[PDB]
Amino acid sequence: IIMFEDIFVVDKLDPDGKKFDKVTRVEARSHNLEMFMHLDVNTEVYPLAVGDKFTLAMAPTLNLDGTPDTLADKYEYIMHGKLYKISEKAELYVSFGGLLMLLQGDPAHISHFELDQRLFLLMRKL
Amino acid sequence: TNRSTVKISNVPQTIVADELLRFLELHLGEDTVFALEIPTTRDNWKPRDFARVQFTTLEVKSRAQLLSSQSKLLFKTHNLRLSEAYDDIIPRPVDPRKRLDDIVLTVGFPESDEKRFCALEKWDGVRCWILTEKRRVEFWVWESGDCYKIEVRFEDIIETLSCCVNGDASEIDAFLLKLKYGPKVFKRVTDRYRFCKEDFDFMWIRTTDFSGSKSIGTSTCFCLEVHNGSTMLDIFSGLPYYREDTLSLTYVDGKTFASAAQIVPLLNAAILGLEFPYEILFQLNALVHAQKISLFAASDMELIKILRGMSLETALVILKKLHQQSSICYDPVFFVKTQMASAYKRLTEQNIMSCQRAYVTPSKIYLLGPELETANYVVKNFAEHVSDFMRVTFVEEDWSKLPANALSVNSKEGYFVKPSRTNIYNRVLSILGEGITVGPKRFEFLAFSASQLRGNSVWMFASNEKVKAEDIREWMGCFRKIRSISKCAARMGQLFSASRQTLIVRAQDVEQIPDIEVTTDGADYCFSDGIGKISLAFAKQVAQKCGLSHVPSAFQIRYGGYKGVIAVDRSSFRKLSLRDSMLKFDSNNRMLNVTRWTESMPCFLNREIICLLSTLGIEDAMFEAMQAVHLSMLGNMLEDRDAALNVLQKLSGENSKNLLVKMLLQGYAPSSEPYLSMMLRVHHESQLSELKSRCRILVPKGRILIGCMDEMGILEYGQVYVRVTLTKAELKSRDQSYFRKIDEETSVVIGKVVVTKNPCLHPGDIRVLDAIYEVHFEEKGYLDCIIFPQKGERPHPNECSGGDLDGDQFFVSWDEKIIPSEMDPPMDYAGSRPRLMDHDVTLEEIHKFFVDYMISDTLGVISTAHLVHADRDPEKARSQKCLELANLHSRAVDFAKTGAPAEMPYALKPREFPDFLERFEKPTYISESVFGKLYRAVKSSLATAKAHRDMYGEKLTSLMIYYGAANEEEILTGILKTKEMYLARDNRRYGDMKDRITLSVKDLHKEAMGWFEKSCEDEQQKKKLASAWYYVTYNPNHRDEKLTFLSFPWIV
Repeated sequence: IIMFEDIFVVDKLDPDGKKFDKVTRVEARSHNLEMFMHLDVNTEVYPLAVGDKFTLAMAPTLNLDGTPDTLADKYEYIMHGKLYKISEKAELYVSFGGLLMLLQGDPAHISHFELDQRLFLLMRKL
Repeated sequence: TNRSTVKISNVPQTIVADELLRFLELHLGEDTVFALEIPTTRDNWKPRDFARVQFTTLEVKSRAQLLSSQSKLLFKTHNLRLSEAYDDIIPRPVDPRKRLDDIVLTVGFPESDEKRFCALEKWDGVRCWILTEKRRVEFWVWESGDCYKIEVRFEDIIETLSCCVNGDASEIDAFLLKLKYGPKVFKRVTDRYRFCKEDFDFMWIRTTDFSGSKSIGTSTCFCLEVHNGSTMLDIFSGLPYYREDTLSLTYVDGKTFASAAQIVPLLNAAILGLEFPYEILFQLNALVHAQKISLFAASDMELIKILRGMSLETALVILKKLHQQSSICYDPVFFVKTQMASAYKRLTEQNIMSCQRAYVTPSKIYLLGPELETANYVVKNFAEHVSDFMRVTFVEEDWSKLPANALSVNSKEGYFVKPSRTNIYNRVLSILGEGITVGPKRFEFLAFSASQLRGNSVWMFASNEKVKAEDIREWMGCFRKIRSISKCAARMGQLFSASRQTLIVRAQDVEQIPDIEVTTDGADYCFSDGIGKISLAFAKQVAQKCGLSHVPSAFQIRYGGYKGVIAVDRSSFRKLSLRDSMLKFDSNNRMLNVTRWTESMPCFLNREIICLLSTLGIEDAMFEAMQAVHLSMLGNMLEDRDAALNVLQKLSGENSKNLLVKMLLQGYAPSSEPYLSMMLRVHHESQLSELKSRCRILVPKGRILIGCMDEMGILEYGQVYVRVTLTKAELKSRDQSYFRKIDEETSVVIGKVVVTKNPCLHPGDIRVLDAIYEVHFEEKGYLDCIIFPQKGERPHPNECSGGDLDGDQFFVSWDEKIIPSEMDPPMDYAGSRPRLMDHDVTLEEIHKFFVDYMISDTLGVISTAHLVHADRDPEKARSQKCLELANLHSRAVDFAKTGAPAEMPYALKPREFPDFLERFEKPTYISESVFGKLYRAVKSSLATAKAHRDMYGEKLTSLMIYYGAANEEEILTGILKTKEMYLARDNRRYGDMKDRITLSVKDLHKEAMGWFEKSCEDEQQKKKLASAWYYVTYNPNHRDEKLTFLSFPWIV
């Protein structure tokens, strides 16, 4: 059910602020896959410091074996969005209700993603 | 970990330096921050987003880095990120032990032969900082309020010694620092975002000696009086060439040796008070300037008493032998006790003269001595004052070029910025005005040539009762007609080139042929710039005194102020003719002399040619294959004697006779004949080193020859004639489509030939010319000279970077694989407006121009910046940046003619260099251009008899130890494998030194020829004696304990 799953380590923060009361864009590089990721995360409700390691997973549906549109107990930062731009080392542009995500990796790593489809975002900081 | 300054990534814009300092001292230790600087875009009210902070101890820096890595630094909801910095805020060593405060500094020299030292001037309470990373030692001396900085590098010192001042051999209370060069001298000149913990809000500018008695300029050694230190030896052990021995010294009252004149390190003339000769005194001064004998060791009465009355030749021999001593001599008297016409002929034969060379530095002056060099025209009619001529060069302490920051540093005073002249500027002006006094002489400024202006050199002549400097100046010509400062200097210095003397022609038979001018598109295009006309009888008469068999069709000539190349013609009226646009200045003499006649050398491909030819459609495979075949034929030259002759006949000299060239065609195996095999090996090493330094492609289908014009008017715009000699490759296979075998030795070309010079930075210089063959042109008999048409829209030299017909070389090549489809218009050749004065020259503004030529001299960096920008940005030589660089290069090359600075912008600096450069200190980036591929390919490829013999060997080793040579190869071939700090940065001075040493070895060979001719005088006996010498030098058992030299019998 999970299409892409890898451990990511953050590199730097765009605002670099602890109490800016603003959405923070993070830059995390994939391990053993060499993939760069942009993601807008809320630090106040989900703290993320530099050097932390977190897993990431993407699935079309949260149900087991079908029923598109019970993985909630495993992860803690579930999101929902759609992929609108696929043109690039291919990269993906997924917006979770205005929160842009840029997953830039290799053409072979990302090949089973269609255009204008709904996908989730499973995250856990170990 | 090399430095202590840490660059903070992001800081709030509303904070001040004090708040950040308080935050750092709260999180870190108390008062652990030394300097904190926040850059500001505006003057004092707009700080930037980052800041740089300097810590006192590296442990504090490591702790701060650890805290920043864990994101434990939060100052006003901002996460501070720490990164390494490029340069320290303040050049202060991290180790507190190296910082020495309130110590005694004194200067002096090894005055006595024994363990004695003389103190000239002593300073107390000075500050000494040892910078290991910067490889320099700083001395802060406070004198009359304002402090001065004395900078001594690690290469400045040659040997470190420790001494004592209390008188106890066990204790170490002093340190000797023997200096080879002079130390740099600085001066201190006269807040919300800069803490700095101290009063470091000033700047350092280079100044002259600040001592009243000028003790620094006459002292070659420094002594540091410091207290006894248990671990001080470990700190002092870091200096290069440290001796682990204990030495004791005594103080000698040497305050009497104090000179208040500008030229400090010279001896006093009033002390002698006798009829001492000038040559011996000059030799003694040169020896004292060298690190051989100190000042007081040669200022005693006994030495001059012994040297006063003796034999002159023996005195010169012993003086030069003492100068040739490998180490420093302490007692000259003991050494000199234990040791015990032709100028005119040399000038007439090969123009051999002994010229004195002087080096003026901001600290002192160095006299090199009577070095042999090629003679110029000015000494031909003034050969009696051979010692009055002295070459003066203004260099730095390291004998390098003076930087732009050392002269006229900029400062913002008022609304606009105005440069401020430093003390070195005034020192140079005073030296040029008052002059240099050496013994019973005073040298005056005569003139400077075009080459000397680019090398910071100038001629000086000592005024005499017979002829003075003004007499020579007015004898050369009347320069009051020129109202331009640069033009007058150029015309006064143009008559100093090396030339061969010929017959004298009066001013009765000269023509005034009118010239041709065309004005199209509102632009003045003149075809005849320096062209001329010559007859056949004149060529025969001028080629007889130079030993020239074939008569060239063109040769560069200059006489009576005129300058330009002249061409032959078969319809001449009389011996000589003159045109209009050739008179530079009026002269009182019309002596004829010739510099160069013809050189049919093979063409070479420099970096700019490939850089500008890589856009028309030329691929990288062609150059790659050419480099591959070049390296293949270079590697095969060692074990194959067939390739050696073919390379020597196609690399340097189409028709050259040499001992190695003759033996290459017929010789033994490369394993045998070590004298020739090692020469081939060193030649290959020199070739590969030259290829690594710069691109030089050997192309056999092209030559380098000058061009002229004929009074025919048949050739149109785009039609020229190409004719050159036939090389080995051309003679082996003359059957070609673009090659016409007009004669056995000369072959015509009908291919597409382009014209290119050495400096080229514009894509429009490539003008494809179709060569045609005409019987009428061949009837005139033109050889070694390309023919340019008379009529056309624009002259050919104008499209070739706006040049003239002044005997300049042109690159020709009858290649067929080039791409002539793309054509680009050339750039405009219109120069800047001339500057004319309302008054005559009072000899002061010329000095101002000469000194100001060093400032804003960006001729050498424009080409490097253009190459870097072409290698970085694709589609090179197409953007406006390349056009701007070419225009700036043209304006800079016009600086020597018109007083127009280049004005190099700051934003056009490259700040990056490719791999194929010698700038190891500067950052290196991997280039992916054609030059990068070529450099990678090169990297992959690379990865009675007894007495004469003894005399010759002694002379050769004397020359080797005088010029610093350690092996026979580097002195015979003229190429030195080892370089100094100043001989590697520039190539002009190194080339001049190579020419001088080549002249010296040629003179030695001529003397050997004379000795061999006078020794025997019998033909059969001469052959027998040569065979006997070869046999003696070939037998290993005949070698003595000394180094036996095998280069003596090889004479032909």
